[PDB]
Amino acid sequence: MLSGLNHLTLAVSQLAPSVAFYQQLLGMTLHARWDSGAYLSCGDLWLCLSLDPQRRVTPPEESDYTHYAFSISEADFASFAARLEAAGVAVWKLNRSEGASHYFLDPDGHKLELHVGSLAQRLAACREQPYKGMVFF
Amino acid sequence: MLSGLNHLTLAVSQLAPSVAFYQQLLGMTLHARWDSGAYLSCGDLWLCLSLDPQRRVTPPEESDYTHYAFSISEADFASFAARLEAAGVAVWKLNRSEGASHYFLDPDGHKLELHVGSLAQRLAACREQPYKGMVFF
Ligand SMILES: CCOC(=O)/C=C/c1ccc(N)cc1
Ligand SMILES: CCOC(=O)/C=C\c1ccc(N)cc1
Ligand SMILES: [Mn+2]
Ligand SMILES: [Mn+2]
Repeated sequence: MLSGLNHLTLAVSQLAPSVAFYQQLLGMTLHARWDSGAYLSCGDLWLCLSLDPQRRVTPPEESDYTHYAFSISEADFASFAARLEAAGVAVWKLNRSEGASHYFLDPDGHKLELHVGSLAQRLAACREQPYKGMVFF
Repeated sequence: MLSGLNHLTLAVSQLAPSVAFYQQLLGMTLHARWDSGAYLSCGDLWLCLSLDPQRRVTPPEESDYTHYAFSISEADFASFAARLEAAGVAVWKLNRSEGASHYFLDPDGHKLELHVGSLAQRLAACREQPYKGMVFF
């Protein structure tokens, strides 16, 4: 069967600024780069940045809610979010509708998130404060 | 410090066909559903389906290369691909890289992939046959 996410590939319009964002600003590990892409890791996540002439820099009001959340500890969350804010990283959402999260944009407008907590923790929180119509299996 | 992918959220135009696709066709575990979304798991992956009226059913020629690859074993790959083909799931690309890959579309045109092989395997192949301009770190 399927066993998890093998990799996340993000199309990017400008390779070097995207590599810098994920490696320098977000702290991910850069393993290789080439004329048309890069490979990074974030823990066990394999991230591929793929140079794509079709990628547009997309304002958050023009894209749907598809987004990518990265795990961070409770101890590190607030100072990492504040650093992104002080660095001028654009945002796309303010209301914490799914727990402790910080919503921010990459250089092309990919919707990213810092989140504290697992799926099990989110299910437990939702039992007390469920989303409208929620059922648990 | 970021420690991995926390969750992947896909915006969906119609919740019931997307739940059918990810749970029934792709075999993911459904943990909860509410009036505007669902939570599933696939191994370590926490997947959220978020009902979003801004999601367009998007032809693959009209989206960029951003895509989401799921892990499967080599032994299971061909029968899972045949299952998707029997269900009429569209393919958006042929495989031309190392490691088996099947490139298929979700009901809203999200670009998905089945892939066999790790980042380490890809890096080993690249060190033997580097892409144009490739540098390692
Ligand atoms: C199309 C370019 O392809 C490459 O692999 C370039 C890599 C690179 C890495 C670090 C630099 N300071 C400059 C260039
Ligand atoms: C596109 C990459 O931009 C940056 O890296 C900019 C600033 C920065 C400053 C302090 C940090 N701890 C990390 C990053
Ligand atoms: Mn999220
Ligand atoms: Mn891929």
